[PDB]
Amino acid sequence: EAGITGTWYNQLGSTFIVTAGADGALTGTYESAVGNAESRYVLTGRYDSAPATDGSGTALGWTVAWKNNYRNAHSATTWSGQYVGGAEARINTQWLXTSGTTEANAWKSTLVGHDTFTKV
Amino acid sequence: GITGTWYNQLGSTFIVTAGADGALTGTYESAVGNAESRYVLTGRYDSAPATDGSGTALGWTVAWKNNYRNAHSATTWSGQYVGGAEARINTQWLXTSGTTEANAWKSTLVGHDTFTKVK
Amino acid sequence: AGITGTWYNQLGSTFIVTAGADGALTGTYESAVGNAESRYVLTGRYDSAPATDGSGTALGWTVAWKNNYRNAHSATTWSGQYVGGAEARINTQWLXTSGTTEANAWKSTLVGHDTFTKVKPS
Amino acid sequence: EAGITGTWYNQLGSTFIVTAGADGALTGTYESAVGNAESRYVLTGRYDSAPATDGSGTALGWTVAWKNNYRNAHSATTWSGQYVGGAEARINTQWLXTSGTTEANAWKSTLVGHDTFTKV
Ligand SMILES: O=C(O)CCCC[C@@H]1SC[C@@H]2NC(=O)N[C@@H]21
Ligand SMILES: O=C(O)CCCC[C@@H]1SC[C@@H]2NC(=O)N[C@@H]21
Ligand SMILES: O=C(O)CCCC[C@@H]1SC[C@@H]2NC(=O)N[C@@H]21
Ligand SMILES: O=C(O)CCCC[C@@H]1SC[C@@H]2NC(=O)N[C@@H]21
Repeated sequence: EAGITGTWYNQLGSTFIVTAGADGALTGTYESAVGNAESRYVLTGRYDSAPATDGSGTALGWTVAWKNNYRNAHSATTWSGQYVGGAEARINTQWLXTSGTTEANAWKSTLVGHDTFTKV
Repeated sequence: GITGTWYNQLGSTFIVTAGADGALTGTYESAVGNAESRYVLTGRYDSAPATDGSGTALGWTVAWKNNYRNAHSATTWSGQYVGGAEARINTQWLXTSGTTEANAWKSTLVGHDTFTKVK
Repeated sequence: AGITGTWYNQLGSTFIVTAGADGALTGTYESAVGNAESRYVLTGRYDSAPATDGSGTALGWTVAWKNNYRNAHSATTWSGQYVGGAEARINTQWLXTSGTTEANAWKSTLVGHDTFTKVKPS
Repeated sequence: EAGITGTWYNQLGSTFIVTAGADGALTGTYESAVGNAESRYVLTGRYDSAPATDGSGTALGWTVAWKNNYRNAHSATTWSGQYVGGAEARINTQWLXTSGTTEANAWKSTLVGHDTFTKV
């Protein structure tokens, strides 16, 4: 997809390099400006390869597990959201970060936030 | 010990392979909502989890489009796998529907699914 | 019957609530976990005229995690529904926000789900 | 503390009128510019009345049940957040809306988002 494929950046300065395949796949890398993270991490996702043409955005999602060759955070984040094309295009997301925990700590495994991505 | 067939409390069926270098790939069949048959899923998991008996962090996405139906929709599950005795994948989820900018504020459902090895 | 009661969640926390007749929820919350001890004030609101087709009764409430013993600089809100019947239940999802710097604001917020029954644990 | 009490507005045009009591109570009204809402609704909540002084925000939250004299949506929204001071005062929140549903529809009961409130 000739909208989503690209390098994006969020309000935190993280970098989201992604390819939208014509089968609906998202593949690429993510580098977080914050948290227990360094360099690039593999990502994978899906998006709607045949969106409605009524002004609606294009639904998508992706996952990072925060292990690469330099560092393991024992944690993973999913972003669920939509691509808004056109003028200044955006990916608006909400995200769930889950840490590996004990059964006793499982109640505090999950952070929630919103990230917004632009090409600038 | 993730690879296999898992079921959530709604009767949905999550068929998944955990590749050696952290990939999750497979299919999801939802028992509810605007869905029929299988959907592709991909995701990631921590292939080197802490061995202090913490669960294994993971997540996956399904875009709700296959050859039968397109809900203009995508869900991510974020969670952890706990093995052993009565093994479980405990998740929370975010479904975003495609909406106009005017209805963006209501784009997103939230919930929780517990997946288990027994139906 | 109803919401007014002493409720307990899967964690063993204790939710003592009164449902006032024009929508108010008042009571105390004691958490078994986290940076907290003893009871905390809560307030909240509920649908005082639910549907009558089986639909649950929508509600929510807030606890700010400051009492006389401790201050966590935190607040949780539970959003959910009361289901009546065989064993009354309050299913919830909750959002805990800590006071953070502007720089740490991205990580201010935990999310979970708490299910409450009237059954005491031991 | 001082700064919460007042009239606030979020990015959707909604109006949040709130009084912070010195004991940690929040009371007031909430007019939503969207959804199945009309006119004012009662809110209550709580805030950390003795917040840290390292410019950290003040934790807070409130509830609105969407029933007033005009209308009943069979639903309730909680906002959880923090107040942040200075020349650009704001209340940054994430919110959960729960609709009353049948037991079969429990899984789809809850909507999530984020509101940013600004001091006029
Ligand atoms: O610290 C960890 O557990 C791993 C790094 C997490 C960074 C988070 S994920 C959501 C948010 N968006 C970002 O780009 N960074 C943070
Ligand atoms: O209706 C749609 O938009 C597509 C199907 C959504 C079904 C939801 S996603 C979360 C939840 N868990 C399931 O197993 N199914 C539902
Ligand atoms: O640690 C804090 O900041 C205050 C205590 C938080 C306890 C959380 S709120 C959600 C979950 N459910 C409970 O009953 N307790 C924990
Ligand atoms: O439609 C309903 O069920 C009642 C109105 C809900 C309004 C929502 S709640 C969060 C969001 N922020 C607002 O100010 N309004 C919407």
